[PDB]
Amino acid sequence: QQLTPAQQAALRNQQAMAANLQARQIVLQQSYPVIQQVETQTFDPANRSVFDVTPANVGIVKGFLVKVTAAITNNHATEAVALTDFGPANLVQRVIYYDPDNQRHTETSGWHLHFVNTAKQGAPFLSSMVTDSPIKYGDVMNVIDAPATIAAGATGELTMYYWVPLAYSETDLTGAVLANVPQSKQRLKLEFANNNTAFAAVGANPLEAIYQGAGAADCEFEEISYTVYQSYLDQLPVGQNGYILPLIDLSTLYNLENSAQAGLTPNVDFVVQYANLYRYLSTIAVFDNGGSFNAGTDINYLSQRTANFSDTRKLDPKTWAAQTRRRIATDFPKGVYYCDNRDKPIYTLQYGNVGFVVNPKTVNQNARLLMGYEYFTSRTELVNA
Amino acid sequence: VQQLTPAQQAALRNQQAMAANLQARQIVLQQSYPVIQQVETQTFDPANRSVFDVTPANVGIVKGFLVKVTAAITNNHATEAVALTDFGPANLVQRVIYYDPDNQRHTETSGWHLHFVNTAKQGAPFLSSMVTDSPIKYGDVMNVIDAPATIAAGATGELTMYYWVPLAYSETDLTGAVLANVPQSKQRLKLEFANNNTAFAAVGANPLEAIYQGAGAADCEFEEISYTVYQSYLDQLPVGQNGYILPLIDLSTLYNLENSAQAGLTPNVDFVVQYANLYRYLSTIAVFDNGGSFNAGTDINYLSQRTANFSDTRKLDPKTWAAQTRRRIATDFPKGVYYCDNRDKPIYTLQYGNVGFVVNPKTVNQNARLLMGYEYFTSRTELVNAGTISTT
Amino acid sequence: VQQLTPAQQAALRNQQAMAANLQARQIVLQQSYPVIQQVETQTFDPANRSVFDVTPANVGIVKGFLVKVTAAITNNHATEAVALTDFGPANLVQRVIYYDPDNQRHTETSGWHLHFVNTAKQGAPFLSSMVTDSPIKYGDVMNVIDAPATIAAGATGELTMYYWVPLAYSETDLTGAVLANVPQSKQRLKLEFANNNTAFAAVGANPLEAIYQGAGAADCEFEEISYTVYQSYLDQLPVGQNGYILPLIDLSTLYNLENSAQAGLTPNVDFVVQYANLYRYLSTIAVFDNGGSFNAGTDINYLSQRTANFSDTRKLDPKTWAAQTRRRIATDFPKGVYYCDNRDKPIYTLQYGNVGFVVNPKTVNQNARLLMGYEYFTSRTELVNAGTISTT
Repeated sequence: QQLTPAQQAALRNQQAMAANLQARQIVLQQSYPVIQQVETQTFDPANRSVFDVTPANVGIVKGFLVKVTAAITNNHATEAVALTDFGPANLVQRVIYYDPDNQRHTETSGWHLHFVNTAKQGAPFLSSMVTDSPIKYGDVMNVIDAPATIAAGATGELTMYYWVPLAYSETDLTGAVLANVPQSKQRLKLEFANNNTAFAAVGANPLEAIYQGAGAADCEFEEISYTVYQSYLDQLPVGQNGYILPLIDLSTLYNLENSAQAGLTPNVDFVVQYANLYRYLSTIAVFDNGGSFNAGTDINYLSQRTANFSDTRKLDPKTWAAQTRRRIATDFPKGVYYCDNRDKPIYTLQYGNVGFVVNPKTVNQNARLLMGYEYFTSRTELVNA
Repeated sequence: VQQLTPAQQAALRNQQAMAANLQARQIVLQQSYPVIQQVETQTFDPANRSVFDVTPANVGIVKGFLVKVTAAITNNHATEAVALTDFGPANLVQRVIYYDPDNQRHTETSGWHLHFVNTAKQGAPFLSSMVTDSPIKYGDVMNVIDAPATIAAGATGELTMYYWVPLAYSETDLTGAVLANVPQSKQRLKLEFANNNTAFAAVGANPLEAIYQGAGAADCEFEEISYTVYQSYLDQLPVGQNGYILPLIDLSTLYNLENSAQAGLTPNVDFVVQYANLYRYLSTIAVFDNGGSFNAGTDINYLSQRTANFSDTRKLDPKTWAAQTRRRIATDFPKGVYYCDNRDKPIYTLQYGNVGFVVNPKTVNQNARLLMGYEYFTSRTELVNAGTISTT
Repeated sequence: VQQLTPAQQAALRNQQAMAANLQARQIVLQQSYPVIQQVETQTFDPANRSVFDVTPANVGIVKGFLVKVTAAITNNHATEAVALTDFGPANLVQRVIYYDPDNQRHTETSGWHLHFVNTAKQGAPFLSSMVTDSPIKYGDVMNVIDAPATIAAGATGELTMYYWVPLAYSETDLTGAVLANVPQSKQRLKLEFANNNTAFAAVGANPLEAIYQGAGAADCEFEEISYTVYQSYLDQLPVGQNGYILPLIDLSTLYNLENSAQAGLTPNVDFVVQYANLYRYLSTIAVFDNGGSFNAGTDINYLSQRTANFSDTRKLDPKTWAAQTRRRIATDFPKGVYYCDNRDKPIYTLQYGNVGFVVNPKTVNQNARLLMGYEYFTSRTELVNAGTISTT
């Protein structure tokens, strides 16, 4: 019945998809998950702030849990400093991962990675929820913690955790990587905060800082420590040809990346086009209004729009926030906007160019949108019809 | 490559058996009707008695019991107050034991362990009221689980606690449920309540089993305690050409909670509590009673689960261990209480001590010990003939 | 008539298999060429890091690793000195763990236990220089294993320590060796070094894991530590009509060292540490850490190894026990360290705890415990699926 090149390829993917899923299911059922420490180091960022960690080459790697602790001292004679909106999420400035073939996966900021960790959890990442329980549950272990203020002459202790994903989730191995069978070494690069990035003076932009206040100039880290734990699957199932492996899962990249866009003007639609071919699962837009971060009051509306000028969700800021409250049970910090496209990823070539839109009500000097994306990127095929 | 693997399934066999079990379970859930019914209420003074044997009704398939406990505590001290211990009202029931119609025991554990499992299964502090910014007045309106933070000298405090004693694993998984329609032989739900000797701890005394601790403890007493047991079961069971359509695997499997105590800890040395064979351990709770002191991980180097030959499958520092727990219950368990979820892949050794729970302590005080709590499945016959806990 | 006997050999069988294995081993030893090669060197400050994962080269049959460790220790105290503990430089490495290309662990033990086994295998203090009356100037010329007896206030001492991490049992017995030519999958040699928190013990503190102890300990610190790992392997493996001629039993057997800790000792009562089944225990080391005090047998009534049916096979007073050790290493191990050689007839229970190591203490201080160290062979598959240590 004269199936076309398109039809045949499609057909030979439907079987590919099924084979992949089955392989994934078998790997998950037969292998056993392991999480083990890879490396720990304690240092003063005044000495060194960039570290290249070398993960162990074993089985299928799903991701890394990075524990970061720090001690900060405010030696100002009289003034305190207070946490910025991102606070300890800025202990790590940037994270970059390269697999055994030296293919780069995620490359983004600590704050963006943290917001995605929260979005994926459905609540502030590793937080302790407050309840009326008389039994003493609560913030017992201070998993993620930082003092609200550090007074002149005081030293505060902070703890922060980041999950650097390779696999999309515990059950979806899309994006996972791969030492079964040796052979191909990296790299998990961690770029930490230092005295220059962590402390912002009054009036300075707090975006990348941990603390801001009149005592900023005299604040110093005493030390930072990190411990990287690698999560992977061991005892990979073997069948007939060798390892039973989800080939599509392992040849797909699940990455986070961020960028900055400028050119905003009052009451005009600022459109950030989605960079085609990627399957965008989520989008985070931070309106850094010249160092000011506002709770929606500087925005008329936000939206996702496709090439016909047709908006799929043009919403006022509070209604946009309402959708996010359904996703993470609370609001992201001032000026941070989130958009979930997990079930139907934004994918140009499926419906023309798409763009993320912000129509600002007020635009200060040096205003810009910091965009954070979560996406899958796959093998691209072209056909002759 | 902790070992035996997925060959445990090849061994049970009766893919036909499982297929049937599961189909029958679904028919029962679809056809029967859920009922929650009061079976007994009683008010008493702990000075006279504190152990009661409740007799459940023998009807349909029993899933579990919801036990409501209320109490009034009077601090008769002249000038000193007392304050809630970390477990507080969770210690209103000291122990629970359930015997089915065939004289087989299921759960036998402490009230606090039962409560922590209730929390683990809910995914949040059991029957708690979450705080939100809602302007609509939702909140702690009904004081479902409640206890005064302190009871001042001369004051009387009112407490309310609830426990769910499970037979069935969940509302949709009847593994562990009990068929009680079939024999006149009685069930036994034994409850041992707190009393004037266990509920109050003097300053400096171990608060593990107490509800309140403080300078006025010696003069605290129960005015009275009351309990109401509600039985949850399925009625109107579906019948077929065989008769009753029943999940035979579900009903021949025991879902139990059990506790134990282990001692012999030494600074910087791995303390290993072996898991027994034949049991499929779904969760493990380890409480580090460091000689009466309960610390937030500062007295521990790391915790882990280890298989003899491979090494550790999750050797983690205390905070990272706590991080995994935060993903399960959205908060931390009380100080010194550590949880481990193995629900998707239950610890199942086939040989005794193949699988151990590890705690390497940083500091060990006098009379230190680990109080273990387990959730497991078992083949009722295997527990009858081939089972211990406890690795010395 | 400790029991099962020489029927253990009838059971393995492959008299054809063993005959072949041994022949293949001899061909490999005869045809291949031994190589010792540096794989990694590193210098660091313990204040920043002390745990390293060394990646061995995947070539031929790996026999073991020679680890050279050098360190400079500065006593910054104003006026107090420190002196070597009994283990001294043997504590420069706190722990070692080796994982083969198949993710299977072999040795997982302490630096001091590894060192004592190195000594037991050599038949004299490992890499030591024996003193003789020779007028020719042989002697401690090269300071192979060396450490200042004391480091005075304000002084800096230089130390050198060597450890042999074995995979193969010996240069002629390849049991336990690892074939690393065959997979791109990496080996892992994990080393945890002493740090400023473990190397120095204050007067009155437990010196077990420390290098120096004394009044100036609080102000001692590492200037730096350096290590160099040398890998010993066989290259140019012989090929036949099959391909590689290899001793399959040797390469499928694990030769491991492991340690454990046991507590619960009471004056004049037999303290028994059970041996696990499946493992063929070649040697046992028991260190009586009597609450931080290490005595030369005066706190012990007797030691023994005991078998169900016969009684003890060697219940001996401490001096007579030490006499047997003098025949093995030509001297005594340090105070409180006891050795037992079972190389010719390895302890092999088939049932867990059939055999135990016994210590009947004369005096027991607070926080007393026995730190056990074992050398054993195992069938790599048996350790994977059926193994624990330790009967409490």
